[PDB]
Amino acid sequence: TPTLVSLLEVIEPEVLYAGYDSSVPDSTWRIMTTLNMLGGRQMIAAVKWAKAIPGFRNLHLDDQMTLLQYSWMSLMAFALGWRSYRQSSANLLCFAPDLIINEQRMTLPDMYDQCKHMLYVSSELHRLQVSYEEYLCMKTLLLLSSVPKDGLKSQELFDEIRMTYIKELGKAIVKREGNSSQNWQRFYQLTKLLDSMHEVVENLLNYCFQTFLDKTMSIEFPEMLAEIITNQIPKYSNGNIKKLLFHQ
Amino acid sequence: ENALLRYLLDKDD
Ligand SMILES: CC[C@@H]1C[C@](O)(C(F)(F)F)[C@@H](Nc2cccc3[nH]c(=O)ccc23)c2cc(F)c(F)c(O)c21
Repeated sequence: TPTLVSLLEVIEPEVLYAGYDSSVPDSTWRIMTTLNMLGGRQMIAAVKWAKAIPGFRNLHLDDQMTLLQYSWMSLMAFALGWRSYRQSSANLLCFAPDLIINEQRMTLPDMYDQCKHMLYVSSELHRLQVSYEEYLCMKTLLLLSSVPKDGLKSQELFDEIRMTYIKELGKAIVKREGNSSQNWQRFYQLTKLLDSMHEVVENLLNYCFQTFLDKTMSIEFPEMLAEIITNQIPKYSNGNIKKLLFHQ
Repeated sequence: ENALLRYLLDKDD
């Protein structure tokens, strides 16, 4: 029988290129615009990815839509944090192979203030020496990290699936030879990182919601992102979000 | 409402 983590591994999305011409000079506006277009393409691939996660298609269609709309930024920032920790350490954001935000790009007006929250993610994965298997389990768990205030249509089934991937994370932790005390603290550390994704995302969504709503900024979002932001803005203003936590 | 996401989930693949 194929392991649950090996099924999460085969469905890992392909590498996307930004289509960024490096011969033309940089600007904050140019980088932000290119990142929005890349994000939209990443979110179309995330839908294909989510549908192949064992259990996800069994949830009501409305729940599938809900989970993807709440977690979009969490999934993207986490995947970016992972690429950035594997490809080139330490203070580099590896959005695409043709779009790495280096120290020279970080000096661009207000580039650092939006990048620092994402740099924290790669920094944490590096400090905790997160494995590929732990990462895969953690990423699926981020898709299941927020639910509506009054829960899902398939709430009981969701709770079963979420418990399954928590247990799957536990099995990946155990694979690193250590005693019960250090396994307990690893699970504690990793789930604390999962919890902190809510705060990392909060900062990214503020820039997101502002740039989307202020049309005088001429910051374009592709259809996929524009549709998610339009859906999400009222949900944040009406308190319609239950951020699931492992601690506190 | 949310036409593109619904399409991507409902379509084959
Ligand atoms: C206005 C804030 C803007 C939004 C955005 O472009 C979004 F629309 F993709 F979410 C965001 N980009 C991403 C954030 C996290 C992971 C990502 N992974 C990708 O493959 C592609 C984009 C991406 C973002 C990121 C920045 F570094 C900025 F400086 C921004 O201004 C933004």
